[PDB]
Amino acid sequence: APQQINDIVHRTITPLIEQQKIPGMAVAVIYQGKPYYFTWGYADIAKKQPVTQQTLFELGSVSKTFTGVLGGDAIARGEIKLSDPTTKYWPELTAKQWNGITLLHLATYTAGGLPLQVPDEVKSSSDLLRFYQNWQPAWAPGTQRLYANSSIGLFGALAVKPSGLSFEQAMQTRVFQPLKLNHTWINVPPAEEKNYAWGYREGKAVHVSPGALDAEAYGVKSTIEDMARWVQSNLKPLDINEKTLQQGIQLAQSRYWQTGDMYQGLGWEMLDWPVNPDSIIALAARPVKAITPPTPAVRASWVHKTGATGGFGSYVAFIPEKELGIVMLANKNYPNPARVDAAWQILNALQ
Ligand SMILES: Cc1nc2cc(Cl)c(NS(=O)(=O)c3cccc(Cl)c3O)cc2s1
Repeated sequence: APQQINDIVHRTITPLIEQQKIPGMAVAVIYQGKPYYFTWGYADIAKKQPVTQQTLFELGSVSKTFTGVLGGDAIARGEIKLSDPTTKYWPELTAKQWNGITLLHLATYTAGGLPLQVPDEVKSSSDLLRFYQNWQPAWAPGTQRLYANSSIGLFGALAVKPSGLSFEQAMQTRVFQPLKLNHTWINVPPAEEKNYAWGYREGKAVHVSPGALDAEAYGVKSTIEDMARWVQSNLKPLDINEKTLQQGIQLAQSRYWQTGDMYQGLGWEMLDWPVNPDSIIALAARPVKAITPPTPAVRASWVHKTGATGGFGSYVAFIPEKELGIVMLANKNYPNPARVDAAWQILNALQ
C-alpha cells in the first residue's frame, strides 16, 4: 500500500463518512493494474459487525454494467443483435407502438419514455406482458434518453432468451465464473448471509425488496474484492481468455448516444478524459444524438456508473488509458455528487 494511495484515500474518505453519516464503507483503488483495499465502520450496527474485504454490498444500478456486458456477450455469440426488433424475442408484444423499438433502444434508455420503475403490482410474466403492451411512448424511438429500470431490465431478460438459460444462470456461467467473481450474487446464499451488510435508511436496517426485473436492473450484491476484479476486467478486456466475453466488455463501452458531455454505453456511461469534475432529479428527459456508427471503446475516457438501493450507495469509475480505477461501496444511499467528488479527488491525485 503505497503511502500516496493511503494518504489520498484516507484524507478524502474519512471526512466523507463523517459528513454523510455513512455507517460502513469499502473502497478499492486500482493503480497501474494492482488493487488496494480500505474499509471503515459497520456492516451491521446492531450486531457490531465490521466492514471487511468480504462484506457484501447491494450494488443497485451498478448491476446494469453486468447486464450490459452480458448482453454484449450474447451479441458476440451471435445469439442476438442490437438492431433486432424487440418483438423478435417477444412475439407476444403485439401492440403497434413497439414497431421500430429495437434491443439497442431498450439497452440505452432511448425506446421513447419507458418509466424509471416497474410498478410494484407487476409480478408475473403475464403481468409484465400486460405492462409493456399498455405502455404509451411519449416520443419516437431513438430521440430522447430517459433513465429507466424497465428499459434495460427488459433488455436483459430478452438478451438471454436464445441461450435457453435463466438470467441468473447466464450471468453466473458467462460472466461471474469466467472472471472468478466467486462472491458476487443475484441471490445471496444462506452460507454467505454472515457477510451481507445491512443497508440503512432513516436509521433503519433494510435490504432490497424483490421486484419484477430486479435481477436485470439492480439485483447484484458483491464484495470490494470482486468489484476490484470487475474494474480490472473492464480496464483490460484483452487479458480475458473467453473471446465472446472480451468482445462483450468492449461492446458495453462503445459510445451509442451523446447527450451533453456524456456518452451512453451498455450499462456503462462515459465521458472524454480529461474530464471537468463539474461535468461529472426524479426524471430527467434529454434529447440524444445518435453516434452513427457507435464509437468503439475509447481508452481515454472516464467510464463510470452510480448505483443505489433504499439502503445502499455505490460508485465505480475507471480510466483505461491510465490503468486507473476506483470502487466505493457504502451502506447508506448518500448524494451522487459527493461520490463523484471523492472519486475525482482520488483519481486526479493519482493520475
Ligand atoms: C429511496 C430509494 N429506493 C431505491 C430502490 C432501488 Cl432498487 C434503487 N435502485 S435503481 O436501480 O432503481 C436506481 C434508480 C435511479 C438511480 C440509481 Cl443510481 C439507481 O440505482 C434505488 C432506490 S432509491
